[PDB]
Amino acid sequence: LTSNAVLTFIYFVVCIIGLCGNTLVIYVILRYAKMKTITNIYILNLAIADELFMLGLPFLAMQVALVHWPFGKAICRVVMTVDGINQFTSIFCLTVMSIDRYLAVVHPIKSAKWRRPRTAKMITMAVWGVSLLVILPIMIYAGLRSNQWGRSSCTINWPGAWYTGFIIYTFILGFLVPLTIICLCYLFIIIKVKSSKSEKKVTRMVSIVVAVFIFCWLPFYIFNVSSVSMAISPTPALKGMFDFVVVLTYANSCANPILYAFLSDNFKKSFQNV
Amino acid sequence: ELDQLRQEAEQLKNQIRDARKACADATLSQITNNIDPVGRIQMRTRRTLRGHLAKIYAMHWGTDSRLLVSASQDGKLIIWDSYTTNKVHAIPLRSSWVMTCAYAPSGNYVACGGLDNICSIYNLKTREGNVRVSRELAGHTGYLSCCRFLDDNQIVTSSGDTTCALWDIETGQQTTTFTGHTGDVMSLSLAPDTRLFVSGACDASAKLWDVREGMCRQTFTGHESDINAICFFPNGNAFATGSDDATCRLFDLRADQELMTYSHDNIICGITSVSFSKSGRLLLAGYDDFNCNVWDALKADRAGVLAGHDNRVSCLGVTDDGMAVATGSWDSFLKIWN
Amino acid sequence: CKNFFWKTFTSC
Amino acid sequence: QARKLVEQLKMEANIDRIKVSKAAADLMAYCEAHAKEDPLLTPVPASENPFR
Amino acid sequence: VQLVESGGGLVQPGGSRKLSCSASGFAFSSFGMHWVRQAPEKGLEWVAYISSGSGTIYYADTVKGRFTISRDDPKNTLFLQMTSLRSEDTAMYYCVRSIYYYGSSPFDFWGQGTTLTVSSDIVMTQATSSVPVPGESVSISCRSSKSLLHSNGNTYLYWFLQRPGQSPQLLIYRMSNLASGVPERFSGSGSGTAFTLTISRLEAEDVGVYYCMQHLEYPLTFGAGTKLEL
Amino acid sequence: TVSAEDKAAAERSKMIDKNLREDGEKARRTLRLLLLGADNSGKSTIVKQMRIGIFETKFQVDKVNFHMFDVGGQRDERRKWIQCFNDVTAIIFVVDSSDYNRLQEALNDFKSIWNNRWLRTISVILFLNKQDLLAEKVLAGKSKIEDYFPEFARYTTPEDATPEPGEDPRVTRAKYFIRKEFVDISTASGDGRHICYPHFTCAVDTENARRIFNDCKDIILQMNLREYNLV
Ligand SMILES: CC(C)CCC[C@@H](C)[C@H]1CC[C@H]2[C@@H]3CC=C4C[C@@H](O)CC[C@]4(C)[C@H]3CC[C@]12C
Repeated sequence: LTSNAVLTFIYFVVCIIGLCGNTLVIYVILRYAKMKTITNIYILNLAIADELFMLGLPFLAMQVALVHWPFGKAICRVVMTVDGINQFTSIFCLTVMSIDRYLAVVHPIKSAKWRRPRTAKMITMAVWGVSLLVILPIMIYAGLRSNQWGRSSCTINWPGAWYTGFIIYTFILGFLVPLTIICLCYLFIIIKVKSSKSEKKVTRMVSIVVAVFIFCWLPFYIFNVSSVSMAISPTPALKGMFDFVVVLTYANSCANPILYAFLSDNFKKSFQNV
Repeated sequence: ELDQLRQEAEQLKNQIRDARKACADATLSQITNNIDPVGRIQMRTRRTLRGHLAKIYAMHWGTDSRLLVSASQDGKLIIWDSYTTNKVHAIPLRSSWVMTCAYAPSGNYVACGGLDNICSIYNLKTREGNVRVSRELAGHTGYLSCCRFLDDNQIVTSSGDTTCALWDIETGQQTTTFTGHTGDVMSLSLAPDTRLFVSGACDASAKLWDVREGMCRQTFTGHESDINAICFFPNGNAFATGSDDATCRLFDLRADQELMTYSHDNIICGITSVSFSKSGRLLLAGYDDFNCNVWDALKADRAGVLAGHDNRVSCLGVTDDGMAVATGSWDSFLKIWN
Repeated sequence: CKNFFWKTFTSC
Repeated sequence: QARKLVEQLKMEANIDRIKVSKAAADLMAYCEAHAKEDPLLTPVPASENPFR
Repeated sequence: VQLVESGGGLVQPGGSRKLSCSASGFAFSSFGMHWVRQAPEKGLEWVAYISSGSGTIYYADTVKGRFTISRDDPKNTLFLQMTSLRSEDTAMYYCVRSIYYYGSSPFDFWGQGTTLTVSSDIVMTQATSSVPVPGESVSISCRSSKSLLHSNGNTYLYWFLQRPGQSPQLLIYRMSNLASGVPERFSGSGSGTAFTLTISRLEAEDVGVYYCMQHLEYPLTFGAGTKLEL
Repeated sequence: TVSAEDKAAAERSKMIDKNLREDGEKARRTLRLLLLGADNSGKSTIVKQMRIGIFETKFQVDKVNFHMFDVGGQRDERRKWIQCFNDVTAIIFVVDSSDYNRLQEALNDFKSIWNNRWLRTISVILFLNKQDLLAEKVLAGKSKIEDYFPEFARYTTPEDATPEPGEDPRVTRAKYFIRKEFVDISTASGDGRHICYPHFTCAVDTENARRIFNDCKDIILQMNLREYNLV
């Protein structure tokens, strides 16, 4: 009912903001910066992946808007494949950027030997290749499901153990490795800078980066586990509660670019030129 | 003792000043007010040469209006072909500090000298298809600041120890030395007929010398800071000087006094190089404010600006026929403007 | 088939 | 060194001077005479420009 | 500057051999290399071309598939593998050098060659077969099947001289430029598809065969040539 | 549309550019330093100790290569002789603390290098030489600070430092007085862009390379932190 309409509205609201934020950043980066510093390559890749991830919302929105899938089984496979590859590319981009920051700050002179402008192009190709490789199980089983009582939707399951296996596989690569890598790198950086006034700034940075990442993805990975733990009775209130969590999943996409690009002094100075 | 000499010098200076004041009749601006303005001038870049890895300090067009020579601090000297943005020769250097370059009128020699107190001459038209050093000129006690060719056997050099010299490439020894500067000199120019040349020093002075006789003929002083670049009028009777006080000045050889000044209330930055066009209506001048400027030579009114660089400009030049200009800066990107 | 699976709802 | 300096200054002192107006008129006439053959001042057709 | 070639032997048809050449006295890694052959009683003909860095290799259309050229830089050697001998491949072999940039003079030096005795395309014409002949001026004209001119404004044509019992030389390149180490009496000019060479104040040591050659496009083709008999 | 004689030139240009880039890659590995000093200062002494136109030296520590430049001239006006240097990471500065006569004028010299317009992003390392001569001069008592500097008497020795006060309170008094005098000009208008590292050294010291290495590492670390916005 009206719940579907307001869900479609909150779906559509985020897309415009995300598109504007990504397009402004990409235009400023391409127009004048000319990819001077090394971090600009990572910012470029992150912004492009973020835009590609941001693209695929209206197809999902129409599913809850109308109920039955209108487009057909032809496009669902590619839509979910693109969604998956972008979703599993963004996290690896963040992890590699953080490890680069750690290796740069902690080792001042040695890291110059193992760091060259050539490796920046090399590592991104490997990241994209790994992201493509992981998503293959998603692509292999992408089929629509239907019920004679006027029901049609394109699910991802094929006919309960595989459900739990997929949840575990996605969860182990979701939080366990990226979060611990980010935490260890940032802790080492903040201790090393402390060993050698402005400290209140540095902690503040951490107080943001780990915060939003915890806020967005955490509920989602919980709910799915509950789905494979106990049989749950459907309820429209539960429907409304579930509808907001998937939006929270995409919420990270719009907030990501401003934290890493907008506050930079070098980027701010060059933005006014274009 | 020295008191009599000082009194005589003061009397001579007073008489010269009185004669100069009596010589002045009217201002050039009043006479030239009736000339119509040239109007707005717009120019856009056409090619962007690239390939250097450091800042640029020199440039000099050839006599064919198609080849040019570029020198940097990375230790390499490059020869560029302008029409197709191709490369012809790249030469290594023994000393990594270079401040000058020159290209022979005949097209068979290149001269280079930086902070090593030694000038080097390179030959290009040889067998076995490689460039090798031919002669090294030594005998100065200060860093070289400019060098020019008179012919294929004579070279003029201006050093940082308040000296100017004329050399003989074949013999290898000096044949003339010019003295009379208090501070170090940082500029040099050559006349079209190769019989006269001028120089500029840091003591805010300009001196007109003579190759045939070997002593100064006239001296001018109207500035209050260093002199960074000089240019010689195509006709052969006027000067063009730029200083650190953000002013450009034109001297007259025949009247021994100034005629006009170029200055704007907004610009405060320094001046690094000036040049003329073929006809003489325009005057191109670089600046330390990340851009260039063009001035009317007869109205002292600004005409147009040239922007697009990312740092200070170090040198510029105008080709022989008058087709296009070339500018270099510290961003490692030489540019050709039409 | 009441499962809230991945990013879509599917009634049995 | 005072004697050499004063001798040089006295030698420089003897010089012939010409009126400023004549020099200005000559410079103006010379600069005006060759106004037709200056590519930078008068724009040239796109056929003649080799760089374009 | 020195170039010396080795190889050459009589072999029945069906065999394969190698021809080697070595350079001494100048930098070798910069120039490109060609191969030319001359029949015992005919004009010169192009064979193969190798550039610097081995980026591109050009073969003659008539001998493709059974020839392989190569070179070694540290040893300063250029050598050719030739297989499937026929009866039309008995000739003398010469090698040359060239360098290409703005203002260069390709086809500069000609080395010695070796003998071997076994068991559309642009064509250019020369009129006079021979001329009998001091102190006079002689003009020799040759014609092309196509106009030799390009948008840049350069006409590609070369003149070569051959004295009896000696290797060829270079006289005029690009139709208006005189080579190094030659008397100033020689001259050349003309227009599209009609090129003339004029020699004034004729003297001794000027008897031989003259060739006019084109270089606009591959394959490169020579001319019949004209002699001068005293 | 283009003849072969232009394709060959293009190939030559590409091959030249490749080798140019390959040769220019190697230059970033080493580090560069400029040496500035006055007469009566043992510059050559420490140069020879570290070793074992324009004079140039090179030395290697912990698989790191350092080049050090000094220029022999008597112009006393720097001018373009400094305008070239804008990439070196540090400027070693050495003085003499034994001759009480010249220190004042030396102070003025420092000011110039601290306020040059071109050198606004360069850090200065400061050395103090001839400690033994100062020790003997203060022990003998022939010369007093009050004769040349009259703020010495009112000054008091700062506490909680005590590096090696076994010799005498007076030597640390003079040492910290001179250190404060030199540091005051540096801290007057630092603005946080560039800072100064004081040190004490003698004629027979042999640990200078380690200190130079540590300060260079600190300079690079401070540059990187500002680069990545964290500070
Ligand atoms: C799901 C599919 C259709 C996404 C489309 C692929 C596009 C968006 C991706 C795949 C490979 C990627 C390229 C490969 C890597 C380079 C790195 C860097 O040198 C610039 C980006 C760039 C050029 C990338 C731009 C974006 C790119 C072209």
